[PDB]
Amino acid sequence: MNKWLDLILKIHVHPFLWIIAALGLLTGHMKALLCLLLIVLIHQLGHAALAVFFSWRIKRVFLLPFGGTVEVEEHGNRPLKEEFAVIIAGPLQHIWLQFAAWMLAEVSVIHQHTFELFTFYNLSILFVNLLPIWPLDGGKLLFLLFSKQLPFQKAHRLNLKTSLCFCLLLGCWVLFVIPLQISAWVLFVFLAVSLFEEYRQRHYIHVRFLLERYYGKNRELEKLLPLTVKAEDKVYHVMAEFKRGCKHPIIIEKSGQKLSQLDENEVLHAYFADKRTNSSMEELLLPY
Amino acid sequence: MNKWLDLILKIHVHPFLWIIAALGLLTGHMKALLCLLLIVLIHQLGHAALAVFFSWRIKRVFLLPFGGTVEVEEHGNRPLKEEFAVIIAGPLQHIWLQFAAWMLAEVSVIHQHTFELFTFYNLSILFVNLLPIWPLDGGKLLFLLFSKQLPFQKAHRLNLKTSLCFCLLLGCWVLFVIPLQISAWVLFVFLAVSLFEEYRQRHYIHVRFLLERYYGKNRELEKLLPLTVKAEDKVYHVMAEFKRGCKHPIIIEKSGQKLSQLDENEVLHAYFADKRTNSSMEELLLPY
Amino acid sequence: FVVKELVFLVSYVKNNAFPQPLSSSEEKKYLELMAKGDEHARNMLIEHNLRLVAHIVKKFENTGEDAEDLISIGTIGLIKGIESYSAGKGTKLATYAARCIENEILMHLRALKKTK
Amino acid sequence: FVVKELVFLVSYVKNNAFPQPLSSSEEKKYLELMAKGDEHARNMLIEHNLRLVAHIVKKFENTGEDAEDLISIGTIGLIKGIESYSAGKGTKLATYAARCIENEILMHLRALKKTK
Ligand SMILES: CCCCCCCCCCC(CCCCCCCCCC)(CO[C@H]1O[C@@H](CO)[C@H](O[C@@H]2O[C@@H](CO)[C@H](O)[C@@H](O)[C@@H]2O)[C@@H](O)[C@@H]1O)CO[C@H]1O[C@@H](CO)[C@H](O[C@@H]2O[C@@H](CO)[C@H](O)[C@@H](O)[C@@H]2O)[C@@H](O)[C@H]1O
Ligand SMILES: CCCCCCCCCCC(CCCCCCCCCC)(CO[C@H]1O[C@@H](CO)[C@H](O[C@@H]2O[C@@H](CO)[C@H](O)[C@@H](O)[C@@H]2O)[C@@H](O)[C@@H]1O)CO[C@H]1O[C@@H](CO)[C@H](O[C@@H]2O[C@@H](CO)[C@H](O)[C@@H](O)[C@@H]2O)[C@@H](O)[C@H]1O
Ligand SMILES: CCCCCCCCCCCCCCCC(=O)OC[C@H](COP(=O)(O)OCCN)OC(=O)CCCCCCCCCCCCCCC
Repeated sequence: MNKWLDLILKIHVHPFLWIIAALGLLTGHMKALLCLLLIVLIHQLGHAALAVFFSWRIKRVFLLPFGGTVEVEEHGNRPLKEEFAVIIAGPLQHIWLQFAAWMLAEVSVIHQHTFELFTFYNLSILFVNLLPIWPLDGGKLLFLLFSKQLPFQKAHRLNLKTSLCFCLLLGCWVLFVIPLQISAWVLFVFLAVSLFEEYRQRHYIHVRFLLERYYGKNRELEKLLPLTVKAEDKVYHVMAEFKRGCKHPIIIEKSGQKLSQLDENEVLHAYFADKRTNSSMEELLLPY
Repeated sequence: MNKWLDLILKIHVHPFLWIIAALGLLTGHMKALLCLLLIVLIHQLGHAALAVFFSWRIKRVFLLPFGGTVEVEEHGNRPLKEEFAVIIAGPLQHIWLQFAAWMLAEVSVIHQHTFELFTFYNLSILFVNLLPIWPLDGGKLLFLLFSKQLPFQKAHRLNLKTSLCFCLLLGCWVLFVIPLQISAWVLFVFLAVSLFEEYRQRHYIHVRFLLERYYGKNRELEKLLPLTVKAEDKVYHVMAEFKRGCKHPIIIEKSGQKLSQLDENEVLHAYFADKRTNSSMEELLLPY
Repeated sequence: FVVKELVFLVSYVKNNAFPQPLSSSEEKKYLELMAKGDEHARNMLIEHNLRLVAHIVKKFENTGEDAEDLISIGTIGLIKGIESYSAGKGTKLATYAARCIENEILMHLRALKKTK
Repeated sequence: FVVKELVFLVSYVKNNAFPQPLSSSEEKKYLELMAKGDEHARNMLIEHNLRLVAHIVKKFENTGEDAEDLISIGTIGLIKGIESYSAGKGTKLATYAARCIENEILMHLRALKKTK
């Protein structure tokens, strides 16, 4: 009743979008601007509705000249279900839009060609919003699928590599085969810029993940996953294998001999609080 | 040369260019806009890159609605060699663009229409930015040729006179043949405005040249050219006939008979430092 | 037949990594909550000021040092500084955190140099 | 022929006559080199600080004299002001230069009145 009020009064629009909309209204293209604006707005509110329901921390709902964004501040902060319930809510409003359209136009309220154009643009947007490329929407689903069976670093590297190869394939197809189609060049440029920006910060995500892992107190304890490493492995290397939403007991191996199991919280507290880092498991075995 | 990168990231754009792009995006003229922007950007980048080599005070490279502009800071205070080198940075640049277009057409990346369009636009801009007008590279070549055997002030006067005559000829031709094609009219207005500006700034340009000459550092000392003058005029009227990049041993004629030989250094120092800017030249033989 | 009529567009979520700075009023409330005993307040306080780690670490780059150790010591220094910060004196928390992290990285660098 | 379908574009270098005023750091280093002793620093400073002559001459119209002599007096007064500049007076360099230019123009006006 009050939470959504700021979301309503927080819409920002790029000035270039204003210029494009005014010129399109001027030069005939009126039946097309409304359809695209309505589709984009509906999709953005679909993204935001689940985010605000989970009591997330949104910033702004922008409207780029080539799409829309809903900036949030949760990366590696919430479990798989919380992110999935927001990501899937994007490519799930077009279904009810199509259901409304196929009944509104069939009862012959407006016209046929308008329905044809609406369906064309709607389906085109839906199938463009699922390319397995970061960030889009399919790429994040692929990242979630990887993260559930792989260590976080491994998932964040394989997803990055797959997005890179798909981006190069798309760029080759756009530049060398298809005619000009400026809407494809801008897509390629945006994808490359976003991917490079994500690569440039491949390090803070891990530390944010570990920091959030430190301060979980009875956060709905879940499956216990035995983990075993050798004795001379460094502390950072053994901490690198921490998959999301799993508590990992550590078993040390002193070249065939195991001393005792160590709790994950113990090792992580030794990392942060006691500052007993840059050492192997032997140092943590015998304290001060 | 990281100043190249600084300039390329410091490229301003006029607000009207966004409106032009918006008008060209909803109508279908992206190919022409891209070709023209590419040609103009290559021209400007070549000019700026070759200007940085000689360590000039380049301000910024910006794209005004009907072309480009490099804001070179040094006006008439340099040897003509580097000026003539930097001005030819663009007429000697379209050659490799044409070669690249030929190669791309032969490998069949682009079909057999865009190649002709690009060649037509390239060979039109090359022949437009060469007319004997000031500005445009025609003036910055004809004036440099003028300043090789004539005094600087006379060269500038004759250059502006010829530029005005040719601008009037072009305006008459446009009015007689094409009463349309707004591009010609805006080019004519630009030419007239710039001609007025460099007609109004002539005094300061000349004073800058003279002051730079006085604070010389023996920049590639060339042969010495004498100057025979009668002792009945004003000193500002004998310093006017100064050539470019030449030291002049001043020869004075007293009632038709040679009296003494004086270097430019002492007379110019007496004119500036000694404040004898409006007395005479005859008493400079025996200042004390 | 279909190409040259598609409007591609995008609709993504843009997961950022640098939270916005906290206001000048909620800081006192967060500090009081931490004083009475809380941990989510500590998380929110040490996550909002992460850009300082980047700011100082960027300055110390080009010294033949990996980013992993630099960021680890930076976060350790920030948590140490916030763990022992006193508001009685009166000073912007950003300067205190910056001094703490700079001192921590300088100490680590001196220790590493002495090791070699 | 092809004149009907043509586009005219311009790509030229515009040579400014009055360089923009320079900030404190570079003028401070130029004055430091001035103290060391160099004519090129004098040339650069007078070149960068020539706009004041234009302002003074523009506001000193309605006099009935020529322009070349006024510009020469302005620039010689500017040179006299820069060579006599001191950082201990306690005022901006631009104001001191403007005062010197006005003084020189007034001196020329008095000389012309005496001659006439
Ligand atoms: C967040 C909101 C953003 C909204 C943006 C503006 C919204 C308007 C979109 C504008 C736009 C797409 C451009 C998208 C680029 C934007 C990408 C942004 C990137 C930023 C960097 C949609 O325009 C559509 O509007 C429809 C409404 O009428 C019409 O199609 C409907 O379909 C029927 C059913 O099959 C329906 O029955 C019927 O009703 C309609 O016929 C057409 O007008 C068109 O399909 C216009 O595209 C343009 O493409 C080019 C060549 O294709 C065209 O150029 C020229 O065409 C010939 C005629 O001059 C010329 O001979 C030729 O020389 C040249 O080729 C243009 O003419 C125009 O077509
Ligand atoms: C930073 C760079 C900024 C550059 C600006 C834009 C650059 C883009 C050029 C834009 C522009 C030149 C005008 C330049 C004026 C700008 C002056 C700037 C002053 C700023 C203040 C394109 O000119 C060329 O574009 C090419 C694009 O394809 C086309 O050539 C072809 O390309 C290939 C395909 O066939 C082939 O291979 C190739 O063989 C072809 O030749 C042709 O359109 C044309 O040759 C505008 O077109 C102009 O011509 C016609 C339309 O045809 C319009 O006539 C109108 O017709 C009715 C229909 O409305 C109207 O009822 C009527 O009223 C009006 O008569 C004009 O009015 C104007 O629209
Ligand atoms: C910095 C720019 C590169 C150097 C400049 C050299 C001049 C380029 C000459 C090529 C023809 C003119 C192209 C103008 C635009 C155009 O008209 O593109 C029109 C053509 C359309 O092809 P089609 O419809 O005929 O295909 C028919 C299919 N059946 O798309 C292209 O070919 C674009 C590909 C070449 C452009 C250079 C690619 C550079 C790759 C590296 C990127 C580096 C930065 C590039 C910044 C854009």
